[PDB]
Order: sequence, then structure tokens, then C-alpha cells
Amino acid sequence: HMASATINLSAEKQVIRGFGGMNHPVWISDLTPQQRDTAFGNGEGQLGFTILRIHVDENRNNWSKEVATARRAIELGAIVSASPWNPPSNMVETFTRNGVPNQKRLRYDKYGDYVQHLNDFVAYMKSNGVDLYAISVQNEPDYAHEWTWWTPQEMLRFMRDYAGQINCRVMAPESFQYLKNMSDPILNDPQALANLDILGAHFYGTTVNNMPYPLFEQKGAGKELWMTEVYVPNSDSNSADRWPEALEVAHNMHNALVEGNFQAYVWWYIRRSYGPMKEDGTISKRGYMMAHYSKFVRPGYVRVDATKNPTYNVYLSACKNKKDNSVVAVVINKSTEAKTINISVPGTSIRKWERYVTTGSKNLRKESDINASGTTFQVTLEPQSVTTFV
Repeated sequence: HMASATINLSAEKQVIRGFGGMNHPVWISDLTPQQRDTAFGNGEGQLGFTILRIHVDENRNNWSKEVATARRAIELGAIVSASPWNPPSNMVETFTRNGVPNQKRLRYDKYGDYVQHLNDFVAYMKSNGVDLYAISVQNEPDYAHEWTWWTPQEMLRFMRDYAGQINCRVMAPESFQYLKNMSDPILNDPQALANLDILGAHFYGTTVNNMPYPLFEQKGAGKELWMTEVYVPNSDSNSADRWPEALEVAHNMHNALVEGNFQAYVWWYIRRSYGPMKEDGTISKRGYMMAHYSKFVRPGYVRVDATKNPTYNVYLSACKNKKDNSVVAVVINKSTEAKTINISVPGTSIRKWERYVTTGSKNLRKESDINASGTTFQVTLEPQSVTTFV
């Protein structure tokens, strides 16, 4: 009977779209068959991912390499989003930016040709059994040292005057740090906004105080909100099993969900030595952090209002399955001390929670059931742990 938390099943927040990661079979090896199942299956020892991100290659001859993985992801119940880094080079020109020469942008007179390039990728994937959920205007247009820059006004012009011709949901702007100057002109222009379907954002260096977005809450009715790329807290070689470091992954997810009202959370490369899947095809500690959300908070579940930080170092989120009004709670205890929370879930008729727990020395270990007293579930959290209650 230490701290208390209330989950309010009647205060619905964002509908969850899902969780996943990038495949990029031109820059790195494709996922193998085994790895596609491990990522997108939701069996024991699988990550339960329901979102695959891919890239739109500037060279249409590479497009075929995306197919086997994307098909396999959709077959396993995932949706697919695609992002471009560069237009084909005959559509690009160089310019000087902040004193740095030879930077790339899309030519003003090729915006129409670009729309066609994107549409061709959409058409080609569709012919190969991959109906993209969405396609993006540009990956990180505001951090394009090594790819194609778009100023806020260049993105706005594309969104306002060209993007309605795209034969798919349109995602934008994919700021590297969710910088609101990239997206505010879209929300503030009614035709740009009408052509937007998915506001996408990456989280590199994004502090929790920059996760709320008042202008999107006010103007974004009917648009989805996705965190389409991050790794945290670093991409250090062989860092994926580091502990307690990996708790940072759970906490970022938490914050995306609860401070950012994000509908999706998408890692960078699924398979990588700092990623949710290690190079041997097994799940890392970072991976298990994602799995606490991805295996149990399924698409279509709806986040509900819940005491987010009941005591120091403890973070709670809750999502409702609207079919039976069952709840999934993901509780992170970064403390070196054990914590006991009285979780009040008024009006629920559920009376038993199962729980799975990851620490430095175990992964999703199923532990003893929680039996409610009335509508209150008393839970104990091990030091430096994450627990999903289902």
C-alpha cells in the first residue's frame, strides 16, 4: 500500500496503430525468413511487431528487394509505411545552406515528377501484393546533411499544391527531432492539412517537454500521429543487451504514448547490434522493452487516461481492448527499490491480471497472477523492471 494510480477506462485517448522497425535491404542485409517471423509474429520469443517501415529508393531498379519482407509482414498482420531519402538524381539540384555548399534539394520544377515517382512506387508495390498504408514526402527534411533538404515552406508548397495527387495516405514531415516548425505550416493551411493523412516525427534528442503538440491537438482531427524513427539511448555497437540502460527504451515508448499521444512507435533497423533484434536473430534487452508494448498493446486498442508517474521512477500507461473492455498496463520501475502500487480500475469487471516481467536477468517471465480486491489491483514491482499486466 505505497503509491496509488487510477486507470480511467472511460477517458479514451489515441487509438493504437502499432509498433515496429525499419528494414533497409539496400544499406544492410534484408531480414531472413526466420527473422521476418521473429519480428512480425506474436508467438513466444517473437516481438509481435505490427508496423514495418521501408524506404523508397531513388533508383527504381532496387524496388524489388523490399518485396519479400513487406509481403511477409502484411501476411503476419502488419501494415507498411515507406519513406524516401532522395528523389532520383535527375530531379535534384544543389544549393548552399547556412554557408555549406553542395547541399541537395528537389528542384522546384520537378515537384510534379516527384509525385509521379512516389505513385510509381505505390503502384509497383501494390502489383506485388504490398498495399502501402502510407508513403512519406521526405525522411528528415530538416537534418539532410547526407540526403535531401526541405525547408518548412518547400514542404508546405508540396503538401498544399502536389500531395493531393498521391494515391496513398501521405505522411509528413518526419522531422528528425519532431521540430514543430516543420509541421506547423501544414496544420495551419487548410488545403495542405487536407492532403495530410499521417503526421510522422522522429525522436532523436526529443525531450519530454517537446512531445505534446497543442497545434495538432487543435487542428489534427482525423489525422494519425506516428513516431516513425528512433534509436535510444544511443547506437553503440553491441549495446542492445546493456542493463539497466535498456530501460531507456521502455521509458521513451512510454513517453511517446503518454506525453506525445503517439499512435505508433517505430524503431530504426530491426536487426542490428543496438536494435530490438540482435545479429543472431534473437531478441535483445532493448527488444524485450519494445515487446512489453508490442506483444500486448495490439492495433485498435485505445490508450486511456491513467496516472502516469505514481511515484518517483515509476511510469504507467494503460490501453483498453474495446471488444471486451479488458486493459493492458505497462509499468516501468527504474528505481533500485521495489515498489508497491495500488492500481484502481473503477467500473471494471475484470478481477485477475496475469503479468510478465523483464529485469537484468529475465525476459518476459510470467509471474504470479494479480487478484483484485474489488476494483483495485495491488501490484509489486521488482527493482529495475518492466511489467506488462494483461
